[PDB]
Amino acid sequence: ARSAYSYIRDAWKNPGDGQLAELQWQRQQEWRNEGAVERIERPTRLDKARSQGYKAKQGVIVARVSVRKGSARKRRHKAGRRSKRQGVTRITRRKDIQRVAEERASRTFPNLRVLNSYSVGQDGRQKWHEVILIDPNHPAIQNDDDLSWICADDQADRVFRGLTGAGRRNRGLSGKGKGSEKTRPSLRSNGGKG
Amino acid sequence: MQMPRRFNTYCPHCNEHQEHEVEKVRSGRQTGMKWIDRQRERNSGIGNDGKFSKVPGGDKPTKKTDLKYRCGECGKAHLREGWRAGRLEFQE
Amino acid sequence: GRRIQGQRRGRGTSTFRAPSHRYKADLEHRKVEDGDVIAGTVVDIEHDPARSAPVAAVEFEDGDRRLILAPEGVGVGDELQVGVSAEIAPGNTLPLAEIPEGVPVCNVESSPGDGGKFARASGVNAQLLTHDRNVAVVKLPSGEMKRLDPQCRATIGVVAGGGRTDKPFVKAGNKHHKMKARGTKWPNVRGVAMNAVDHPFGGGGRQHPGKPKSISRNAPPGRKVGDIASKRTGRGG
Amino acid sequence: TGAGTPSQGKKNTTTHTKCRRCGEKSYHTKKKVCSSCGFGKSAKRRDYEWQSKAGE
RNA sequence: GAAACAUCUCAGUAUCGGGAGGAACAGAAAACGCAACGUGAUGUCGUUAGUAACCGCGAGUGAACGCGAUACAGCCCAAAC
RNA sequence: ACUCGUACGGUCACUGAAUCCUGCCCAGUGCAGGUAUCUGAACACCUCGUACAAGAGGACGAAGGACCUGUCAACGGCGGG
RNA sequence: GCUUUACUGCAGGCUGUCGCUGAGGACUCUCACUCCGGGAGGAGGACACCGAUAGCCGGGCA
Ligand SMILES: [Cl-]
Ligand SMILES: [Cl-]
Ligand SMILES: [Cl-]
Ligand SMILES: [Cl-]
Ligand SMILES: [K+]
Ligand SMILES: [Mg+2]
Ligand SMILES: [Mg+2]
Ligand SMILES: [Mg+2]
Ligand SMILES: [Mg+2]
Ligand SMILES: [Mg+2]
Ligand SMILES: [Mg+2]
Ligand SMILES: [Mg+2]
Ligand SMILES: [Mg+2]
Ligand SMILES: [Mg+2]
Ligand SMILES: [Mg+2]
Ligand SMILES: [Mg+2]
Ligand SMILES: [Mg+2]
Ligand SMILES: [Mg+2]
Ligand SMILES: [Mg+2]
Ligand SMILES: [Mg+2]
Ligand SMILES: [Mg+2]
Ligand SMILES: [Mg+2]
Ligand code: NA
Ligand code: NA
Ligand code: NA
Ligand code: NA
Ligand code: NA
Ligand code: NA
Ligand code: NA
Ligand code: NA
Ligand SMILES: [Sr+2]
Ligand SMILES: [Sr+2]
Ligand SMILES: [Sr+2]
Ligand SMILES: [Sr+2]
Ligand SMILES: [Sr+2]
Ligand SMILES: [Sr+2]
Ligand SMILES: [Sr+2]
Ligand SMILES: [Sr+2]
Ligand SMILES: [Sr+2]
Ligand SMILES: [Sr+2]
Ligand SMILES: [Sr+2]
Ligand SMILES: [Sr+2]
Ligand SMILES: [Sr+2]
Ligand SMILES: [Sr+2]
Ligand SMILES: [Sr+2]
Repeated sequence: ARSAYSYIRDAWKNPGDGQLAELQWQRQQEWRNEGAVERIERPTRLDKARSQGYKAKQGVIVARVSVRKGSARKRRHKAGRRSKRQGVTRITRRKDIQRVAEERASRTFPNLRVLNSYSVGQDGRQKWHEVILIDPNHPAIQNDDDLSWICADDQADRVFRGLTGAGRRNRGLSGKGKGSEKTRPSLRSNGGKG
Repeated sequence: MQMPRRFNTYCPHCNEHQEHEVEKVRSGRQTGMKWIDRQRERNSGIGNDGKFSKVPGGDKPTKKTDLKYRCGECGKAHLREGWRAGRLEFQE
Repeated sequence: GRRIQGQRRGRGTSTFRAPSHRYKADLEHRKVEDGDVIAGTVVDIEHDPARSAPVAAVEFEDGDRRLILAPEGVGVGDELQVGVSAEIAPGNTLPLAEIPEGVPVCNVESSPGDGGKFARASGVNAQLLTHDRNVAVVKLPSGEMKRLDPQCRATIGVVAGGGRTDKPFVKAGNKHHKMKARGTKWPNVRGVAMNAVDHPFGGGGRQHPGKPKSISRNAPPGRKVGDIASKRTGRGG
Repeated sequence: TGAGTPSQGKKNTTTHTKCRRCGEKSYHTKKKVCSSCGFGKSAKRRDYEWQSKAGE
């Protein structure tokens, strides 16, 4: 039969309908008064967290991060620029807000490594994402068969190098075939045309 | 210059002379779905747009004749080389 | 071109700032819980560097010593009151509701509790005109009829130092000394006396503005100079 | 007054001094920042790619 | 550079911010589409090819599938119970 | 920033002590106000089209413009016969 | 370098529209949101701000 988890999942398929709508309108009021990065005891979306690798265990942390909505906050050119490069308003950044959120979180927790992250809504001027972080130094995780892979030296600062799922997604690596010519094995190796 | 609305002349379709009706070619309306329309949408962004930033030129002092010759029997039309004419009026 | 003087202003550099560190007090209405019960004695009269006008040093019953925006006629020894049930005498502060109509007022609040905003310069005063359960209408020194919350506190009387504007500076040195006490760059070079690169009105072989002086409200900074969105100019007609 | 020789005689101010971190006489004693290694500005050592030809 | 120049080009280059390793990244198909009764994770090398595709259709720009090689390796969760 | 500031303020400009004065012009340009009617983009809406879509048209119509007025110690003008 | 009713653009201002955004062609309300208030609480309020887009002005700048 259905898992209790499937109900949290189904509720989040429409964050603007039913009980969840009322809930969001209430929580966001408290979220707007909270900081940039807020550690939280439990994930707002259990199904999603667990689905992404989360575990109610020592060394597993979660934090809600809010980033501003919109395009790039760009400074206009202060020297000669051809009309193509004179833009300011319509320029958007190449990393998505979820990715910015992940990085701001990882910086708050220098010792932890980003496992994954998910959206928890947005108001008219900002978006919130909850990031799941992992303590690669706690033996509770160094012995966890499912998560000890993140303890490897090469997983250090995995978020800053785009090894996160949202990172890889944003790097245009989803497709294994057509369209991923300039993306795999890396954007930089492909001359930065991805 | 004056020009007969109808007259006998060669019909390239029937391969024999027939009474044709002369008509001034009315401009057909655009769909906005041709390749050039798509390229305009695609290639237009921040700053100058290259060719898509140009504005159509002027006019020649006199335009050439732009007519359609419609065959009276088979009902088909054919085009001809036009000639410079300030004004072209039809007779009947 | 180069940024005009109006643009350098906004950067808040030393040259454009006011000598705050030399300023005495942020003369605001003393806060009272309720009931009105609060009075104080004028201990001294001081010169206010920020406003070129006198200010009264007042010591309250609870022991608080604060400088106050003094109206005309206040002297050492006088007892000032502040509260809903204060005496309707010059120098006292109470909400516009408790202030009888037709009486001159100064240092009026814009929003109840803000500490005073309107009518604070030398000699000016606001005229309290109409009462109501919802709004008290006041005529500000500019002549504008201002509808305000009757709970907005205000002091009775005209601000001290009236007539300061009547005597001419006479010489540049006097202006110099006053200017040095304000957040202002002085003297003033006329735009028309500058190079094209420095101001929209600069350039030419003779001094005259380039285009007409009346500039649209929508003009961007760097161009908004001269007569800003003027509804008219001149004196005739 | 000439900006040359006559204006040189007033130069008796001390700015750049031996840096505690790098040893170079570039520690600006007024700014408390080393113009050579960035001591006082950053934990990381001041270094730029333009300090050498692009192909090196 | 386009014998000017704005799209284009120089070039995602120079330079800048952040970060890992001894190598990085990628990687076990919601692939391919020599359309098949076919191939079978990923890098890379040779080729496919200056081909397809782009472009004031100007100057210029520019892949991939496949193939021959190198090396080969395949697995773990979430949930159901 | 102005600003420990609030129109007897401070911003933006012109002229340049005193004295005697400072005419006429609002057509153009600028600024500002108004506006029956006209014009005026996108979203949403309606018609056609497409088993959808591209697209074509319609209806409504903001600021702005037309039009009207104010204004020269605004830019400026003050002739020929 | 500078100018402008040169060409082409880019900021910026004004304006409509979508989102934030809710209850009962004009209107009432309060609960988001904003501001004032030490606070209690007051004013404002689905507007404003902010994010997005559209039209206009736009040598301020390239
Ligand atoms: Cl990390
Ligand atoms: Cl014709
Ligand atoms: Cl003054
Ligand atoms: Cl194959
Ligand atoms: K160029
Ligand atoms: Mg590589
Ligand atoms: Mg004060
Ligand atoms: Mg004066
Ligand atoms: Mg000063
Ligand atoms: Mg002057
Ligand atoms: Mg000069
Ligand atoms: Mg000169
Ligand atoms: Mg200029
Ligand atoms: Mg002069
Ligand atoms: Mg002059
Ligand atoms: Mg060239
Ligand atoms: Mg050419
Ligand atoms: Mg290229
Ligand atoms: Mg392919
Ligand atoms: Mg002079
Ligand atoms: Mg505040
Ligand atoms: Mg220029
Ligand atoms: Na970290
Ligand atoms: Na690309
Ligand atoms: Na394209
Ligand atoms: Na050339
Ligand atoms: Na040239
Ligand atoms: Na091109
Ligand atoms: Na006129
Ligand atoms: Na020059
Ligand atoms: Sr690190
Ligand atoms: Sr494009
Ligand atoms: Sr364009
Ligand atoms: Sr011609
Ligand atoms: Sr104040
Ligand atoms: Sr205050
Ligand atoms: Sr001039
Ligand atoms: Sr006059
Ligand atoms: Sr000198
Ligand atoms: Sr000296
Ligand atoms: Sr520092
Ligand atoms: Sr460096
Ligand atoms: Sr294999
Ligand atoms: Sr005079
Ligand atoms: Sr006029």
